[PDB]
Amino acid sequence: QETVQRILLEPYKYLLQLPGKQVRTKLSQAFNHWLKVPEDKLQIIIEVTEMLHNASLLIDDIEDNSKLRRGFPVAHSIYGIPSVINSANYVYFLGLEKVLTLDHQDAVKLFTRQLLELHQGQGLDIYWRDNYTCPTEEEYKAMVLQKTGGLFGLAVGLMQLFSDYKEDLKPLLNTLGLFFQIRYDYANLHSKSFCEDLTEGKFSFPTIHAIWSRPESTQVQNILRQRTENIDIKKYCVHYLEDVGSFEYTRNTLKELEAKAYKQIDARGGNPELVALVKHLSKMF
Amino acid sequence: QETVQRILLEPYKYLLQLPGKQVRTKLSQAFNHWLKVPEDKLQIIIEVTEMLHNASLLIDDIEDNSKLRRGFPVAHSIYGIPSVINSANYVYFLGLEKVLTLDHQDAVKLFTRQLLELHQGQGLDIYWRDNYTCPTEEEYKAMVLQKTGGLFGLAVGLMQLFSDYKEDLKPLLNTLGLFFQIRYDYANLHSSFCEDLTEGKFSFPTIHAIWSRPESTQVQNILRQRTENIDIKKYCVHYLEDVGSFEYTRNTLKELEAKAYKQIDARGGNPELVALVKHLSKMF
Amino acid sequence: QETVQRILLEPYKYLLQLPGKQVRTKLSQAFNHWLKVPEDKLQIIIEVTEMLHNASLLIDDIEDNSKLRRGFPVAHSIYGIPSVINSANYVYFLGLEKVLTLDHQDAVKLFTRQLLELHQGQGLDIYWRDNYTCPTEEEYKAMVLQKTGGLFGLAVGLMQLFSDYKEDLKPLLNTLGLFFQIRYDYANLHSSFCEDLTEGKFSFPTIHAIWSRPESTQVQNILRQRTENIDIKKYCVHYLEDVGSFEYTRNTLKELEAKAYKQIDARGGNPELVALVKHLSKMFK
Amino acid sequence: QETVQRILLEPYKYLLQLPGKQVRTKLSQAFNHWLKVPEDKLQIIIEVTEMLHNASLLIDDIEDNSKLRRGFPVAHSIYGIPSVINSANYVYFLGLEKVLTLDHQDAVKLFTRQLLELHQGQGLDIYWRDNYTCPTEEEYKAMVLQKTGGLFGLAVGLMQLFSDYKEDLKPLLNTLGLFFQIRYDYANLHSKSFCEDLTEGKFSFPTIHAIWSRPESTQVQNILRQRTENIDIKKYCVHYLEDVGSFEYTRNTLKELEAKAYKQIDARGGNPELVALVKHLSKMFK
Amino acid sequence: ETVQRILLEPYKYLLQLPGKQVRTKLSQAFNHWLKVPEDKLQIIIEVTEMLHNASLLIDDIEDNSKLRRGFPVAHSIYGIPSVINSANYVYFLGLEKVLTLDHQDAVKLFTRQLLELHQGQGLDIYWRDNYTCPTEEEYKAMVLQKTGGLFGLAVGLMQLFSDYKEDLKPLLNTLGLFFQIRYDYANLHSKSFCEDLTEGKFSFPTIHAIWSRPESTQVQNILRQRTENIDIKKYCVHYLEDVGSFEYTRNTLKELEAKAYKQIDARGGNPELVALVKHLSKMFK
Amino acid sequence: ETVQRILLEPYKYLLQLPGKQVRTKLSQAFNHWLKVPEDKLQIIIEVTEMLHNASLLIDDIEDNSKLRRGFPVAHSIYGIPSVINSANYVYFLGLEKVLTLDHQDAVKLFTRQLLELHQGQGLDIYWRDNYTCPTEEEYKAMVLQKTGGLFGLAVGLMQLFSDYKEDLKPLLNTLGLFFQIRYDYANLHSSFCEDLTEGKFSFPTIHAIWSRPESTQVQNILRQRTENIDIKKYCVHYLEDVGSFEYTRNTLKELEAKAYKQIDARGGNPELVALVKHLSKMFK
Repeated sequence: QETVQRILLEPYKYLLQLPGKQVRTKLSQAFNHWLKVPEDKLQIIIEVTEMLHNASLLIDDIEDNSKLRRGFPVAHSIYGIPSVINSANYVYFLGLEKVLTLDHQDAVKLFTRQLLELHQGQGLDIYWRDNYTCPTEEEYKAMVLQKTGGLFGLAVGLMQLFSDYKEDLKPLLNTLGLFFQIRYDYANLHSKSFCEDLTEGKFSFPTIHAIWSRPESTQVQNILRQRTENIDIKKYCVHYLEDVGSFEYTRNTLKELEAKAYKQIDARGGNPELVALVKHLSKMF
Repeated sequence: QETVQRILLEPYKYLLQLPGKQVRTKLSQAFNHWLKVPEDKLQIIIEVTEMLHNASLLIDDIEDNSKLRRGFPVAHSIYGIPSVINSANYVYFLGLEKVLTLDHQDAVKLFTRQLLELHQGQGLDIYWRDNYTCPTEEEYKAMVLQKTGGLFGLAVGLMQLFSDYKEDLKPLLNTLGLFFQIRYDYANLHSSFCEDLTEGKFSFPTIHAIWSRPESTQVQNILRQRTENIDIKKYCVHYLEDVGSFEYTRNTLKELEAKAYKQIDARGGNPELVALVKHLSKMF
Repeated sequence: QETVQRILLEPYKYLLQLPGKQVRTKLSQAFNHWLKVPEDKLQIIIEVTEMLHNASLLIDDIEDNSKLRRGFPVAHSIYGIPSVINSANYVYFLGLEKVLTLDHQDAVKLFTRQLLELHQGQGLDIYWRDNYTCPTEEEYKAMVLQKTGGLFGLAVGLMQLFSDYKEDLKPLLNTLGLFFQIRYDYANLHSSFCEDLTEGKFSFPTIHAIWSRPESTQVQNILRQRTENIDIKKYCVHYLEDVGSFEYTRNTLKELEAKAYKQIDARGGNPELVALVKHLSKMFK
Repeated sequence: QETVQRILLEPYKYLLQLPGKQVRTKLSQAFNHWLKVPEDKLQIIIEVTEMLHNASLLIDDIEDNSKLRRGFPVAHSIYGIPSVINSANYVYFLGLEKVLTLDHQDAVKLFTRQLLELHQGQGLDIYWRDNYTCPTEEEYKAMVLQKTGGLFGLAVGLMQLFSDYKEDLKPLLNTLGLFFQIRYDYANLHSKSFCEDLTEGKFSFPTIHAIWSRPESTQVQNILRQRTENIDIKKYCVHYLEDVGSFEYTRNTLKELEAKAYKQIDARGGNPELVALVKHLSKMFK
Repeated sequence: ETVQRILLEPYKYLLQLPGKQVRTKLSQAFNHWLKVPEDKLQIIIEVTEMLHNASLLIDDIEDNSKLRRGFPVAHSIYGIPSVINSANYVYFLGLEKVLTLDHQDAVKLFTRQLLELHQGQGLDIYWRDNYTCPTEEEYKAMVLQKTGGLFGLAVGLMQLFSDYKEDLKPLLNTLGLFFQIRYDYANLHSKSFCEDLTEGKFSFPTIHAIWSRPESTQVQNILRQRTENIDIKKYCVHYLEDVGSFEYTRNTLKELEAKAYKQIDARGGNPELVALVKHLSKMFK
Repeated sequence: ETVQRILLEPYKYLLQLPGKQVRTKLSQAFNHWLKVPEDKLQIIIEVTEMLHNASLLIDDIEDNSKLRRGFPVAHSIYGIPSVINSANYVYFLGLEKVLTLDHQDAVKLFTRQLLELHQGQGLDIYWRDNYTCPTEEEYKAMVLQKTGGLFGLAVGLMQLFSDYKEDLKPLLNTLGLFFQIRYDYANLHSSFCEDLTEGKFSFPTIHAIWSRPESTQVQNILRQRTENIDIKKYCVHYLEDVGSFEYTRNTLKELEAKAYKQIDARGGNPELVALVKHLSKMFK
């Protein structure tokens, strides 16, 4: 009856009907100050990144084994892993269907490069966590550029095809990608819904700092390894991170990162919409 | 990229390193009697189907909640579900990268149409099983054309882009697509025992029994248990034999094999392909 | 030593000792305002409804697979299923022994029809739940008249055999039977916690959400799990509320409460019975 | 439609489609040699005793916790416990509806007296097994008469209401009730579905003899307590009963009961159809 | 190079936690009579600190404590295998150090006292795990082994190097009792609160209450639950107060303080030592 | 003195179970050279039985074992707090006995060895619980501590009372390795594969981890601590394909040969060689 399209996407629409997710759209419209894409073409870019992003979120909640998203049951907690995995993979390819409409020969070439960049990120993020091998500050920064720069580059990259603007923004995109992950990492451990990263066992920016700062100690890995829901251990864990100064080390990097963005944002000629956003996200750093 | 790639594909390489499962290539390789694609470009096409097909198995073992493949632990049984999903997702896009080498404008268009058909099939297959809604013979045949015909069509379609053979083979592909599924469906319940009865899947024979005896709910209630108990599996098969679903499945397969030869003959005759059907048909 | 009677009824006497709300007895004693039964025959009849009722509770706590009843461990959690099933089945026939004392030619004929009606109720309730086929609002209401109407109809029916009151009470009985089940359905999902979602049964609030939102399958997927998980359980209650199933239940109850008063007036009025309806209804207002 | 009856009766119909011995029917037709009931009422009684009997098996499979009946999966292994428990309780009352027929005042009274008798039987059998207290031979014989004599009494009891035959059959029924149960006890331990009574943990006639014959020993109770599915343990259990002579004791008891049956059958005037049936069952211990 | 650090990482964790060095304050005050050389005394104090701290690691598994001094328990972070082994290593590290004394009898004494120490803790565990409460005399008697063990070892070893020949065994016992009975009172008289009731151990107040009401079974029923539930614990203190166990403990604490002063006088007087008791004695009143 | 009953209950439980006291057989066998006085030898033999069995109570808690010598573990019956304390008690009961030797060096020697032993069990635990695998070199070196602790202690004490003055430490170390690696091989080859569920690093698993570095399959199966037979069955198959079982055997034969050569240099000991010949029949 062709309603099959409806049935398959209930898990996908479930995540959309959930609150939040404001940032993805703001960057695409804020970067448009330079790129200035046509309203017709721009709508395509926004719609596709919205799809890909949410689709990746369905997968990431299984990979992280998250129990709650935006305060609601994870999609697969209601529909089950088979239905969620398939629905997300379907959304992926629905995106490629839309990208082909861009009508640009290079849309497919760029779409492939960025998705592979993204999956190598989530691939490393999983390899380190699931093989209990801690990454250095150096590697972590590098895979984050893949993981979160993947969806950024796709949106700004696609826009670049239709713009007469030829100067390169890859440096600003990188700095923003890091600013986002490290901010989300910092907020995750600082302010139910308490230290969600400690239960998932992931290596966040502060936990990575504590692990190398105290080589003689083996406490942070033994707590991360437990994937504990126990608050008292988490409470102690946050205390330790404060004692070793891991929160102080992150802020100074964020403040350091924040500077590069303004310096880089000014050098491209300025975008008032974008500066307002950085000042905003940074108030909690 | 700098060996980052090795780590990511360990689960994928595990499934290849496992014995068997070489048929997908044999059918595509036999069709080259008609299509006659270039050897260089064809290696690209054959390589992609191996990648996509094997990658698709990594996912199907998570969906079917299968334990063990070809007598070995399921991929995620060793590496864990997060690691397996990403490697399989990674291989897909690695495939698309490979297709782009074809340099043919329409290769990407075809890759999309077929991959979407493949997911709707697997989607229906999952929806029915996990929402406990049994499909009719019409839908089941129809989803098999999507589910298993999807990756077939991808390979034959890509070959057809480079082939002078202009006559249409799509009717044979569907007829063949069904022949696989109904045979594997029959062999699974008729001969590590009754893997379909434990997974709770709707196979061709169980679908017949459910509709032949409307007053009964025995097969619906046994599939629902996802039972490993042998007595139920042993009884379940006995019931299917008494209700005549095995005769109906057999008669369908024998009918299907016939249509294939007739369709093969209108294409001018193909010795390599006919031998394979004769081979697969020995199961009944 | 003829002490065998003790052993046989030990699971039954256990459940009887637990405190309860004698809702059935109260309704029966209130209908005597019209029926005006002799005290002796009424004493026999009331004793029979108590036995039959409790016997069915022992059986239903196995079927609805309850963890506890009236806040205490379930009967079979202590004595084991074989002993309880036999104890309950035994009490049934002890009832038939008691009914024969009534001496009325039709007493047995009525007792058979009512038990045959009752089992079709508990039977359909199980058929739907265990074959995962949801009933329509119409189908549900009809089985409720059988399931809970069974002991009501039996108690008032036996009373009428000895009464000069000839006017018809079946409509009031139906209106009340629905009032009780649908109230219990609402109270369970609206106030350890939410036992109906874990047993997987279809109650009136869940049934409304299933037909009101046909595109969705969240309520069937949450019911299917038979989850003791609170986060999913809490989410489900929220979903039922947003879709308005709780409002629809309330408005349905109010329709019945009205019909009950109107029907009571047509039968000449009953202060004890109206007081009881006014009372139970204070909980959904 | 009113076809709900089908849906509610699916587990009951599953048990009927299975092969059996029809022995419940075979005696009823044989006892009719004296009673000579009209075909109309006899067909009703035959319908009722079949229902009650089969319904009780669905329940007996749950209480005994059996995992196989006549070689097929038990009723509740396929349909689930709730669906079977309700279906079984239903057939009971469907029976009472049917018994209401015959237009006899005493038919219901007899139906109750007997059904109450049967439940007191199954109750003792459960109390002993679940409280691990083995009954004495005298006690065991007594509850078996309730357990299986309960439903015998119902079929032959109802027939007598409509028969001019006034002579007494309770002594013959008792002797026959014992012969059946003690025969099933012997056959079960003497032949998948191997030695099913040992895993269910039941007290059989042979197992009860060994328990009292060797008081110092605690072996038969330790095997019953495990409820083992292990064949090797059961094979040993069979051996012990043989060394202690429980199987010999059962045979001599069966041989005596068979004899009492012939003498009692003759005292009622002789029954050619019935003796053929008894002579047949006796080949299993001779 | 040397794996000694890895093996003792749990032990170093426990040292870093805040605790009153009660053992060192008393042991160092007794030197007023013994007049031990600074060289030998430094070693003696070092061993007793080691043994005590290791003993706390083991007692945290045996007592099954949740946390200590407000921090996660030692094995709560490193796991039982790592902690138990790390602790036993510290034991033998003590034996190595005792051998440094160069005095022949140190090892004989170190064995006698360590064996006495384990015989105490053996009884303490057995009574608690068999749900059998000991008599007050039995409790006092094992306390002298369990906690008297390290006093005697610290004072005993010092005496090998002291010319003071008079007997200090009576005073040492008086203090050993004074401490344990003080900790017992403080635990129930008052952030982790009444940890002793959840661990289920027999303290001096509960031992009084259990025998004072022989007909009573209330304190045993709370001890068996090993509950973290606060309402039970708050009630439990209330019962002990009505039965007068807190008055009894105080009167005993007040009496021992007296016995200490009288006994300290016979040893000629020690200002540092008496000052300490006056201080610790402030806990009642 | 009745407390001694309560305190020694888990110790006595473990002592009562039948096992071939292999440690004791050597201690009695090395006496062919040492020729200790009968009175002093009885004490030394007595001390090793306590220390050995006492430590077994503790290792059953650390290795999270479920069975020891085929019976329930001590703490399964008496509870871990009660068992841990009883074991700690036996140690000091051991220390008490050594003093009866009346020899000045007994305690110095007893301390050195117990410290060596705990560094072993400590390293063994650090690796398993912090998920870092040791090299063959590291593994060999710590094993000499773990099992070499009591050998060195028993033979060391005898030599204090013995006229044999020449050096046996090289032979002792060679024997220490041979035992552990034998028990390691036997554990994964012939109540099934207890070493895989405990997650410990044994000699064969250690070889597979370094021989195939690009692979991470054995580390992921050890991490799971799975009781699953299918995963364990596969793991033995994998260890076999990489030849870790061949490398272990060749190592054992390498050790067996060194053992005979070292005994020959000491002048010969018939009791000892028969013992190695017997234990070595295990890989042939």
